[PDB]
Amino acid sequence: KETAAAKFERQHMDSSTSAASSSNYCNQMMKSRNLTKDRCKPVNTFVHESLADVQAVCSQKNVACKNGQTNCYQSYSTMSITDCRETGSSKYPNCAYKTTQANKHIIVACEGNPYVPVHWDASV
Repeated sequence: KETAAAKFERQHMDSSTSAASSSNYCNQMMKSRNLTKDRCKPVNTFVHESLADVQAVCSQKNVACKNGQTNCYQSYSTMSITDCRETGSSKYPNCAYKTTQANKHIIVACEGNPYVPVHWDASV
């Protein structure tokens, strides 16, 4: 089984690009990160910053998680991100996503030792 930290990395990290430069970015990334294997993940956000920068968020601003937990942290600075969301023309196995690039503060839940991101809460 995948560790929580490893799953977060696979689902949300894309430091190889500064930003989504194409409307097909999500279709490509959702497939390659294996998020459309047995069903199309409805929603998923990728962050375009170094892994170190994202991990560093765990020692930044502590804010409440949407679920009420208190182990969430909000990035001090905005980060380049790309939100991927299924379009009305999406139907497994032919998943289809809308690609929305933006620069926003990230909010993640952190846990463990080392204390790292294990869940994507939201972006602002």
